[PDB]
Amino acid sequence: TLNGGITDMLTELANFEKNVSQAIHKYNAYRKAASVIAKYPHKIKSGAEAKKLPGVGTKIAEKIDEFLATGKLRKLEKIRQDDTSSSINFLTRVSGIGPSAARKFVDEGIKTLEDLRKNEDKLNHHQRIGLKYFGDFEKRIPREEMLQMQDIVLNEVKKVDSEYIATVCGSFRRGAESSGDMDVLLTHPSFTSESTKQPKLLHQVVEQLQKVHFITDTLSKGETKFMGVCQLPSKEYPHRRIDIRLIPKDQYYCGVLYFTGSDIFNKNMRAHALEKGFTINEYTIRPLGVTGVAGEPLPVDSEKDIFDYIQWKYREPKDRSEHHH
DNA sequence: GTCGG
DNA sequence: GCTGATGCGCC
DNA sequence: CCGACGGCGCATCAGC
Ligand SMILES: *CC[C@H](OP(*)(=O)O)[C@H](O)COP(=O)(O)O
Ligand SMILES: [Mn+2]
Ligand SMILES: [Mn+2]
Ligand SMILES: [Mn+2]
Ligand SMILES: [Mn+2]
Ligand SMILES: [Mn+2]
Ligand SMILES: [Mn+2]
Ligand SMILES: [Mn+2]
Ligand SMILES: [Mn+2]
Ligand SMILES: [Mn+2]
Ligand SMILES: [Mn+2]
Ligand SMILES: [Mn+2]
Repeated sequence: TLNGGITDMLTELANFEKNVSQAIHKYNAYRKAASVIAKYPHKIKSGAEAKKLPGVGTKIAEKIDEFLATGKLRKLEKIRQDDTSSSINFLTRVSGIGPSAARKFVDEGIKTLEDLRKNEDKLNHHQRIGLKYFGDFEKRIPREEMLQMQDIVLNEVKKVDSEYIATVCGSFRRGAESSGDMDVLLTHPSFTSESTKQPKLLHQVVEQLQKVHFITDTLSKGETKFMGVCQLPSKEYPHRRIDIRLIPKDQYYCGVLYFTGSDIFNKNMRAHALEKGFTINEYTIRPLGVTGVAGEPLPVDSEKDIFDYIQWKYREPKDRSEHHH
């Protein structure tokens, strides 16, 4: 792991800023720094060298220098000693508990998994499912299991209506040998950007997946997005997070670009669009006017067309992952 | 925390 | 009810 | 207090 110490240091600062400081822009600055340094194909020797990379300024340069000399960072040492900061950071790793709820719980004397399990009545439904499956959701999914999960979802969606098309996106579509969860992009002809012909399009698929006891629990559910829990039939497999996103059929290419990721790739791509005078979301690419307001959607017949508009060399899903050297 | 302006 | 903001999450 | 930083779904509350 080339520059592993520096990238792990910056990831740890990132998590502190998001979870304790609630500084989401400092979080994203530390992650940018970590991603660019992790992609750099040379061992960094000084802070002055790293400063040449985009997202590495004076401050990050000065703690690369410190880390390289001492193999540690006083700031991070002091943060780890802070049992309050440690407990907040930990509680946010539970789904439904974010920086705000985590701080409220720690200030009311909930510092550990045991304390959390005793105070189950303080938790809403989401937080309760997040706690119940905390251990399971920490495990990654082997690709062999993702293929099992893909077979079940495709088959049940087909049985509801053959006109449905389900695409497993996220790290799976980027060709990862393990994934954190299963992300399913769903389309149907009856749902487009300008018309809803059929109601309950996402609900019908979730109900079928619940009927065959694949989906076991619901975190959140609306008209276009489902967030819940699934499990493979035993031959017990761990419980897995599943996201299902229903996208307008005429906006599939913008939808699949978003849901394929990575999260850092999307952020960088959408940031470059703004430089070139475009705004990208999961539905459309729109030009920004003189005002800075979004005009009419531009025509998209492929993922590559979106790249072409912002003058980016097309990257295959495999090349949209984060990498190390 | 970086960086454009 | 709608709009806006906060807090949770997705890539 | 230079101020933007990717963009948005779902859940809930505040103000109208
Ligand atoms: C990394 C050091 C900090 O950079 P940022 O603009 O989050 C500060 O320069 C020092 O942190 P403080 O000593 O806690 O103010
Ligand atoms: Mn490796
Ligand atoms: Mn590289
Ligand atoms: Mn620089
Ligand atoms: Mn959490
Ligand atoms: Mn207490
Ligand atoms: Mn209680
Ligand atoms: Mn995923
Ligand atoms: Mn997911
Ligand atoms: Mn650029
Ligand atoms: Mn993710
Ligand atoms: Mn500022």
